[PDB]
Amino acid sequence: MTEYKLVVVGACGVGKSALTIQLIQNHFVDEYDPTIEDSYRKQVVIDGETSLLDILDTAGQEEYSAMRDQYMRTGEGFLLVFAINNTKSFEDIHHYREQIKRVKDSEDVPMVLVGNKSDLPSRTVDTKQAQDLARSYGIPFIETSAKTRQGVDDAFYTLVREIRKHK
Ligand SMILES: *CCC(=O)N1CC2(CC(n3nc(-c4ccccc4)c(-c4c(Cl)c(C)cc5[nH]ncc45)c3C)C2)C1
Ligand SMILES: Nc1nc2c(ncn2[C@@H]2O[C@H](COP(=O)(O)OP(=O)(O)O)[C@@H](O)[C@H]2O)c(=O)[nH]1
Ligand SMILES: [Mg+2]
Repeated sequence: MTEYKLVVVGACGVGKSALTIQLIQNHFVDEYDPTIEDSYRKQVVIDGETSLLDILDTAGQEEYSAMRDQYMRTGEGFLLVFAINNTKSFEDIHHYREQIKRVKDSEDVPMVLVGNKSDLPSRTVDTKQAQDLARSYGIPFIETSAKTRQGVDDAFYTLVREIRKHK
């Protein structure tokens, strides 16, 4: 059984925890302590291959550390999450992508851009803007809602597919 180390990154409040919990416990969490950073495991079947997903839901301090570089370097694929109603969270994506490229020492790291909270009517980031950004990066873009489950399996499964292509 192949194991894939996935990491969920993005600003505070974009839905990193709710997305991870929807995949693991099949339930929408309306609150989850922003300081809890943990890894969650799930056995899935993607394209006939049984796989173990080991997902790191980043949280805690918004600060630089060499220790965090070391464990972020272990990730094989990264979900760059923003919320469709938070322009600042979209403007932060470049920052997360470049920090990941820095620790992986590569310009080619498996990533997926994720536009979360797709169920809300308060949109500030146009879908075409997110598609444009994903195209400029050469990565897939998935619209998700941790509330309704829209795109949740797609975001993680697409990331596993990106890793398979890299490997
Ligand atoms: C509200 C709590 C929450 O959900 N958080 C997510 C977050 C921001 C995450 N984070 N911030 C940094 C960072 C901070 C300052 C300078 C540079 C980076 C990182 C980070 C990343 Cl993405 C990499 C690849 C390497 C690294 N080394 N130190 C920090 C850092 C992260 C994950 C935590 C608070
Ligand atoms: N409506 C809606 N709210 C979401 C969604 N995902 C997360 N939230 C809410 O946004 C807030 C932040 O979510 P959370 O998972 O804690 O964000 P994190 O800081 O990135 O881990 C919580 O109140 C969540 O319930 C979503 O897809 N739709
Ligand atoms: Mg969280």
